[PDB]
Amino acid sequence: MKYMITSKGDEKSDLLRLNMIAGFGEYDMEYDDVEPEIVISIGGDGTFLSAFHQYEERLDEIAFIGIHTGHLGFYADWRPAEADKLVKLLAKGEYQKVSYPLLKTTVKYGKEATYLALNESTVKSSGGPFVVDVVINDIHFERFRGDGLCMSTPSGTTAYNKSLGGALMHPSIEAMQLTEMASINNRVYRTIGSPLVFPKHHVVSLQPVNDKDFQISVDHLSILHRDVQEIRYEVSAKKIHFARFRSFPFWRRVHDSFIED
Amino acid sequence: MKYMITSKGDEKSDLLRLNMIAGFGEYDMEYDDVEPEIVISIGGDGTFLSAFHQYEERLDEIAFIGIHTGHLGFYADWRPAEADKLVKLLAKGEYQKVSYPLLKTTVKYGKEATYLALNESTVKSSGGPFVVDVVINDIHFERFRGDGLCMSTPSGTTAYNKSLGGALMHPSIEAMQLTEMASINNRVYRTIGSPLVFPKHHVVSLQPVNDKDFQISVDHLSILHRDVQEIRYEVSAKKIHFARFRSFPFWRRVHDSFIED
Amino acid sequence: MKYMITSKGDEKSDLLRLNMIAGFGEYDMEYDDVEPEIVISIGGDGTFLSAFHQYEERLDEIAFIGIHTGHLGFYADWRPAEADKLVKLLAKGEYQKVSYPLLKTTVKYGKEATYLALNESTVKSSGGPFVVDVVINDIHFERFRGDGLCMSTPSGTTAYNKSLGGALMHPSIEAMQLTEMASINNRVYRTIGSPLVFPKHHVVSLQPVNDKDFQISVDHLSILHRDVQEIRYEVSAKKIHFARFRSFPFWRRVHDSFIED
Amino acid sequence: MKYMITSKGDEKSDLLRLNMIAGFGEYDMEYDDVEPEIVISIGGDGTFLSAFHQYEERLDEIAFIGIHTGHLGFYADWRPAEADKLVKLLAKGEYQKVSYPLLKTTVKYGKEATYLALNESTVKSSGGPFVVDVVINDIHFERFRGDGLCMSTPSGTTAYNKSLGGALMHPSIEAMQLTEMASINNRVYRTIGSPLVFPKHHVVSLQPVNDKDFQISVDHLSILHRDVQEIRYEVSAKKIHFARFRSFPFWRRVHDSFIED
Ligand SMILES: Nc1ncnc2c1nc(Br)n2CCCCBr
Ligand SMILES: Nc1ncnc2c1nc(Br)n2CCCCBr
Ligand SMILES: Nc1ncnc2c1nc(Br)n2CCCCBr
Ligand SMILES: Nc1ncnc2c1nc(Br)n2CCCCBr
Repeated sequence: MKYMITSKGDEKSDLLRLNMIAGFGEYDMEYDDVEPEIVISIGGDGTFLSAFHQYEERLDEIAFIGIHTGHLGFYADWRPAEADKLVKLLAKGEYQKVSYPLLKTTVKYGKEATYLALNESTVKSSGGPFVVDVVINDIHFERFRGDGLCMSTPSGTTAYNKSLGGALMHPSIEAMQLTEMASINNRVYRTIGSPLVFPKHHVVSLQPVNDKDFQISVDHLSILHRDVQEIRYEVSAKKIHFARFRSFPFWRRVHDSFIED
Repeated sequence: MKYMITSKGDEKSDLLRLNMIAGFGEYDMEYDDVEPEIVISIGGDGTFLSAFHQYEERLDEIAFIGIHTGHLGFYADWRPAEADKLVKLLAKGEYQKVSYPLLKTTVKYGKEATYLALNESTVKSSGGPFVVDVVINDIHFERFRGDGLCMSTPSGTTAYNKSLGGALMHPSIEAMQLTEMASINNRVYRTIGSPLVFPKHHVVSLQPVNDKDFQISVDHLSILHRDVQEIRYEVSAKKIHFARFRSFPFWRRVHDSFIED
Repeated sequence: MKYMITSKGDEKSDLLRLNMIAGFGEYDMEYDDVEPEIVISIGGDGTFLSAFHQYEERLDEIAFIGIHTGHLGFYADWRPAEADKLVKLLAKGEYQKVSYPLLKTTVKYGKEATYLALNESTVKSSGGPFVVDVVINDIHFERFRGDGLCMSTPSGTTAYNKSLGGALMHPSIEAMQLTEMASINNRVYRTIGSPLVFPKHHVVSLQPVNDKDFQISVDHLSILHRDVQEIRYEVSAKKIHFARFRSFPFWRRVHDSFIED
Repeated sequence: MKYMITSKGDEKSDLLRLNMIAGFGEYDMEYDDVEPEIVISIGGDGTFLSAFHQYEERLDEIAFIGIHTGHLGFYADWRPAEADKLVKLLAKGEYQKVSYPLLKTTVKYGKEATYLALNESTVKSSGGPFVVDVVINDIHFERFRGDGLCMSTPSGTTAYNKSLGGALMHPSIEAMQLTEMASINNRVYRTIGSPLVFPKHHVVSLQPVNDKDFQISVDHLSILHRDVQEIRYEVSAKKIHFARFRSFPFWRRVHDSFIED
């Protein structure tokens, strides 16, 4: 089986990578970073995001797995002391897989650009104010005036979505959640305020009102897009597959990351 | 087909009820409040809650429908001017049905009591403080100290769940959402703070820490339960069936109820 | 100088009290609980609240001081190991005093009752819903429909006021803060939502709309008042005087109580 | 008495300006934009901010007044129909003045820059993450990791400060309020979360942790500052003086702007 390993780049993560490579060398496993089948991230959830985004074209062929060299992450949720136990059961195979839904983000121009997000996708204003019309299934819902909006995946609800008052939902719920950023609500302007959770096949469209330029963000990426006609949010048809070798529940992961561990 | 009609009790709702009854009299429809098949609520969502709770034993045999004599409700979402058009297509039949998930609430004693909620179920403290341990799938999640907790259905997220900062989710998502009420978070006490959305078959259990008495609430009902051993929350296996005769989306209903109409 | 000591009642707080009494016995200090001049609370902020409320008629004659036998409190903010150092400088005198503003709460009937609050005063509903009209300086401000309201002192902003999203203000600011409890905001009902901070001489009046019965709360007290005509909130003309023997800033106290210590 | 008038620039605001100028021409009033004594803003609160900032060197010599050609503003709080009545009582004089506190913002480099804010001052991150240490009266309070912070004046609490969950305080309270922007709070990172209200002479200092570049904002201004050593917040010694010719309470202004009018 083909495999590759991504490291954060510091001292402990590079040394743990060369130890797993030497450990994989004692099995029929080829190190291939072009067309792998198991992608291992050593470092943190940020190191996991980069590993996901550089192989997002082969998502239905990869089983991801995360190793945190620092504090517990939600994707890098396996301690470095479990690496030598990890390489064996990965080499034998016969493991199980769990899948998390993804978020498709479409941007139209006066061309079209499609992105895939594991955590969330963000839209801010480029300098001046931020005003957009929110369309839900071709039905105008609200005129949002604030700092920006955030559409997050279920697994991304623990990330920047949480800091915006959003709710935490289990990654088995194939849905997406929209949150607001310092919305202006007065006697003339009105926003819903509450976060919105949309099921599959529900299309949330953002449409400009004046400025056609927005700082559009996808996970770690953040690019200023010019002359935007509409931004289209919906649950992606593609999923990310995790290699399941143990029982680490999602509410378990939330407990250790925010309550204490 | 058997039918019955519930009225709020005021002047306009009782007169609209006797007009539909006389309208149903021109078809093969029997007024039966014991074992109906179509239950019509005239008044508001509160009038709808009472109609749902007095027929919750026959939920898989009833198709509900709501008529609001006041402002737009989320279950009573049909104007009184559409009553004479409503009685016809209900009498002919051949309509469609939509189903919303429900919330089962189990209470154990040192006996057992099971309830069904359309909006939300609430747990408060009886006089003194409120302290409970939160268990998610037999895993202790947090020690909550505050005013209380609220577990709401998807359709109930627009109700009291919204006032507690909770998120609004589409009623097609078979799930439940837990929110907090003025939780105490200091350097020693710690709550998650964010709302939690649980999928089906996920059991959220509340367990006492000192006082075994709590003001347990289910929709409009609110009863003080004594010597409670645990409170068990989970998505109910039963659904509520609505008679669908027109296209009134859920995000449509949210727009007219909180943005403007 | 006359003095008295209040204890929480457990083992360590009663033993620390008898040690200070024996320590005070080596000076010209009389133990007098009728007309004291120094009131010492051993236990926590709750033990401090009881000591304040049983001597609220002599507030301009008492210098309070708090000793926490448990975690750091905001009024009981002196460790038990500093008791033997505390009794000396209190016996000699020549210390300094700091004063915190208080909250006067007036309730009218169809009689009148006036209370004094150190933390906050709370108004809830007795069974049914909670609807009141909010009057600010004889000007109607809003029709509040929710669970209740909370008017807190500056020193009380770290208490239940904090759990309701309210702001923390330094106790030198002679003011009061109003917060909301799960307010209903739709297309017809509208509340301000944000907390409100009122200066001195500003009178906030609550007026019923249907039910004239409310669960009125003052610090630990919580009494159901019948046939209430209006509730009147304003900054009290009386202050609580603390015995200052060391430098423990307020933002210091907030840091150790919510960040870490 | 010397005077000048600022207009938003559109059709109705320029025509109302030339009518007041012709109205002032019937009195002993000289139009002087260099060293005025009465500054009139025609348009909105944004038009008022520009008028305040271009005369902030002569704040103790100017009495400001605002005329809103659109919806009710908090500084432009006088309808255009009251202009001809406004010019007379301003020409006669013998009016009264009210003063609102201001916010001094100091920025040090490895030089120094001092700004004055009428609404709020904002600190964001330049590209990457935002991490600062919060110092209150030379005491480290917290390590803030989020989108940014906002320190607002009392009159500015109704502006961007309100959108961040902050409290609304009366402009007679000489203080300042700090709010957070999507703070990250986990098991290792910890922020206070609640807004903080600081009295006069209280110095809140922000200190970098990695990036020394921040998008610093003062009212409408927003400038990227390089190699910042610390940002210093405190209540300014200077006040802004309003020309009081009528009774328009602050809670009055809040009611008409957020409840309804
Ligand atoms: N879903 C997430 N939950 C919690 N923390 C997250 C998440 N995504 C990212 Br990126 N982080 C921070 C990465 C840690 C530094 Br390598
Ligand atoms: N899910 C709900 N969304 C909105 N309003 C609601 C809901 N449930 C109830 Br009860 N109300 C108030 C009933 C109106 C007075 Br008849
Ligand atoms: N202002 C307050 N800040 C923080 N905690 C408080 C406050 N008032 C009270 Br009561 N508590 C709890 C008392 C501890 C158990 Br003896
Ligand atoms: N303190 C403030 N309260 C409310 N609205 C405000 C405030 N400051 C400004 Br700028 N705006 C918007 C200006 C309107 C467009 Br000319």
